[PDB]
Amino acid sequence: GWIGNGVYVSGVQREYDAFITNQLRGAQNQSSGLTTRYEQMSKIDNLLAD
Amino acid sequence: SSLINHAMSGLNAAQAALNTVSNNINNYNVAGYTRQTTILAQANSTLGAG
Repeated sequence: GWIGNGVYVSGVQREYDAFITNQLRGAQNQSSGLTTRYEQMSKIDNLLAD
Repeated sequence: SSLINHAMSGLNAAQAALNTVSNNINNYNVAGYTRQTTILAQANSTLGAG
């Protein structure tokens, strides 16, 4: 009557989302730019340190 | 001489039942899988003798 032939593997899945990734990309780029600015600007101020 | 059919019917049903069991062992954690199962029944009764 009704029967089955057991189990088989069908696919491999990735825990990925593009949208969150790309928002994080924009944020990371802008933040990196701001911190890069901060690094150098400090060096100028330290030249005024004393 | 019906006993040949009796024994061989039992053997066939046993093979079927174990196939169902093996199907379950295969599926034991497949998503959504449902417990699969087999069923039995006495053969039809002739009034062939006493």
